[PDB]
Amino acid sequence: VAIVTGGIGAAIAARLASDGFTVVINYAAAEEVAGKIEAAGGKAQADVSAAVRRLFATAEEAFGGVDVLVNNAGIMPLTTIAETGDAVFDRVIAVNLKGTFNTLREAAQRLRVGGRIINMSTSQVGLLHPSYGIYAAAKAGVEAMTHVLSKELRGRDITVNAVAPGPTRDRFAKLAPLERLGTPQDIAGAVAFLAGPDGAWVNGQVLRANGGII
Amino acid sequence: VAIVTGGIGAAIAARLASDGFTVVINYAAAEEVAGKIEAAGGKAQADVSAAVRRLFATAEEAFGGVDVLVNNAGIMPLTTIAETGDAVFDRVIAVNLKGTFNTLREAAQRLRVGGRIINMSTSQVGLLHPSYGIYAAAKAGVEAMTHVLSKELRGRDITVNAVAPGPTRDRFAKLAPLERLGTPQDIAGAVAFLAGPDGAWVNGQVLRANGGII
Amino acid sequence: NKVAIVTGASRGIGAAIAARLASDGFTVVINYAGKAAAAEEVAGKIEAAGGKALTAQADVSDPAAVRRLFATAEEAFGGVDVLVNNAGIMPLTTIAETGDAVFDRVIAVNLKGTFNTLREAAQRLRVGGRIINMSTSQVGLLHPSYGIYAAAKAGVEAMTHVLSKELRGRDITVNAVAPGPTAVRDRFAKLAPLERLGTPQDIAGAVAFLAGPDGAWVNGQVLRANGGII
Amino acid sequence: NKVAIVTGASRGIGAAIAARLASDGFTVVINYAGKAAAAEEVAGKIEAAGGKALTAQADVSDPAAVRRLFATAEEAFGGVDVLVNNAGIMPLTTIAETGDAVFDRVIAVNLKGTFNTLREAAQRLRVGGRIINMSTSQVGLLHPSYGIYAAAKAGVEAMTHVLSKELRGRDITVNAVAPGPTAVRDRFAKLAPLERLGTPQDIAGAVAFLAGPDGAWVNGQVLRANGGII
Repeated sequence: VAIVTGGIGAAIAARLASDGFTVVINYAAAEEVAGKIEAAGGKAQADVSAAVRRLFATAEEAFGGVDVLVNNAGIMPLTTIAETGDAVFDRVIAVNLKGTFNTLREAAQRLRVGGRIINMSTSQVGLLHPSYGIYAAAKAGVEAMTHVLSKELRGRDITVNAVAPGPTRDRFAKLAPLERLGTPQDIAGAVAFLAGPDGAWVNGQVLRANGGII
Repeated sequence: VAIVTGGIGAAIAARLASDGFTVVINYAAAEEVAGKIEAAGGKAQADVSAAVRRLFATAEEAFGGVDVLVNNAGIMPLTTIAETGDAVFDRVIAVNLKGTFNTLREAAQRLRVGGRIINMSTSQVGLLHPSYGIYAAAKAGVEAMTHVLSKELRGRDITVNAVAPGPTRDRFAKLAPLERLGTPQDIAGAVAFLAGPDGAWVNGQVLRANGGII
Repeated sequence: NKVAIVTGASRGIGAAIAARLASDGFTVVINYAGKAAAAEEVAGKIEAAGGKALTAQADVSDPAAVRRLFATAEEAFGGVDVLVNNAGIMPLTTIAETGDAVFDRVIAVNLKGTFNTLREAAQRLRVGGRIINMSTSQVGLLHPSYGIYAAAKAGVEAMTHVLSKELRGRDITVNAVAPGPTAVRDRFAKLAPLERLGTPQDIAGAVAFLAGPDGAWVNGQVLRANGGII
Repeated sequence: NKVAIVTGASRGIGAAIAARLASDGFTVVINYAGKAAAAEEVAGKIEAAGGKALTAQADVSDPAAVRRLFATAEEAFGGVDVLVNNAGIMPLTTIAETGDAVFDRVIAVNLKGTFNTLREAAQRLRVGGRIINMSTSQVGLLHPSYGIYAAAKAGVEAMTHVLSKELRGRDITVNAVAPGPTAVRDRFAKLAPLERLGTPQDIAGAVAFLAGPDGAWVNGQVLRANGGII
């Protein structure tokens, strides 16, 4: 069983579904994704920024515990530092930073052994372009928490890893040395790997999925 | 002229004073530091988490603008992720993350050309030990903002750089390959370098000052 | 139809990468440098399980030897799709105690050897190709006595990034897998948070994935398969 | 009383590091590898300004040549306190277009040469010593054609970190300075946020500081002096 907060988020839920995960989709479309997942032979609102507890109980109710979580839930306004309102700011923090922290806090306590946790960052943390400051600053915090979390979860056979996709007219396709555009499927594949059996030994890492932009 | 938010913070103010900076010390002892600075031939409360504006006007008042800022102001409780209250959390964020952001927001607008900005991180961002999660997560955000800020300040001949000291009984002295303990003077020296003429070309960097622990 | 060269593939991690690539369906060229026995064992096993493999002796620090390897594989099976640089050596010496032969050796095998295959691959690898370099987690850990090994492997990582950009326009990815230690014992078993010893197959996992369909978008990357240690 | 060896110190950055160290008060050994003229110029200038310098030819890829250098300096002035590894070369080739001589050369000079002085320094550097390796910002940038240069320099960075730990107990720091490009022109002048071209003296600044009193606590570090470019 896998909870999936937060396109990319859809792809992820679907893929895990295909893989064999009962996916507790999470919004704050959702039906749509759930319908396809069931139509396809596969098998909950909450603002990640309290609710987070109900969300976990929700599923331990239905399926009897959680084995995987994927913190896709995030928002990305784009302001320079000089022109960033306290409102723009605390929101970006609340959603991305606190949200993750919140679910990580719960996952910290609930998750079954053999588990997998996979946060969603951004190759902008590395690229640190103008106006991605706040966004990058926020996701940066997530990366650090991914690292610390993984050692903090010692002895409970759980892994914590992040995934920083890149962008996902044509010049943006030619940005990657691969000279095409990232698909939400590309990222889902990455996530699928960590949550898969081939990702069992990868732990406390930031996997950039960007087709070679950095 | 240099503003210095936030031991280490004292050392910094003093050193810049010695160097020749009118230092607008900032608390939320301060006199003490100011007295010594004047006693020594050298020459403002605000919670960095609005106040930040008064603080800048305060000095543009007295001395007619600001040339340097040093975001030492920070707090460091130490909780694992599982055991971290919403109160512990948002505070660590507010002080470290928002505080810096706040002063950076102001510095973004005010600072004279030829300026220097120097945020205070922590080699724990790299070491990511248990319970430094939130602290590291917070300072991480600062590092990213340091990077983005520096490119965002293009054309205004200002530099943005951070400084991540390490710790500053005897086993902690023997932690560094140098086998002694960090002094608040050590860190001040680093900061002094960036704000000095020898730091004019260093820009958008995280200088770890830890005696070789990482 | 798909063909992979695996360098240093006679034992442990390399053997496991070879077995897994074969299992994925790659015809696997098992490259070794010394006695051929172990490598034959790996080939046999791949065969007994319904895969295709060929063994090929060649010392990777040797530019000509390396060219033969690629040619032998194109001869036999019509081209190369995947390259895996596992060959390496890891004598441990502090910098102060490193003799010239030791320094030169670590460099030749680890850096020049991988460079040799990298250069060849850039010329011959089929479009849609995947290249996985083996690094080490010591590039981050950086413990005493690992300085020469890590310097070489750090160089490999740099080449990994730059090559992926140089290969623009050919749909070839280039990544590396940085393994931690694989197979006081409890202490080393519990070294990682997962508190178990990592395995040849764990690493074969990340490789299989980078070469796989679930990796297509990953390149220019160092992927550490160490189990949470750094 | 304090003595610094500066390697590759006849021009540009190396000259500026030499002049500055002299100005700080170090007796500076100006190490060059080719014709001695420029290096003599640097020595003269240091002299005319009230400093002490000595020039010393030696090719750093040569372990023996390197040992002579350190011995010449201990002979003359009684020991070594500071080592600065500026010698290097930077031919640009894509990996696919790198000949063996080019590869081997970049490695010998940049990696082996710096290793040679590193090994020597570990044996002879006086306590309280400072060692600064010159890297490059390309270790991060990693542009096409810079793959061999960056691999070598990445290796230097790895050695920098590991050596600082290996030198535990002797109060010797080890760091590196990674310069960006120093001296379409407006485009390159405006390459950095500061939007001016960086200078030999800018780099001499970060070096002077790492060797200085305001650096004592810094080690195991790569310090990029590129002007905000990465």
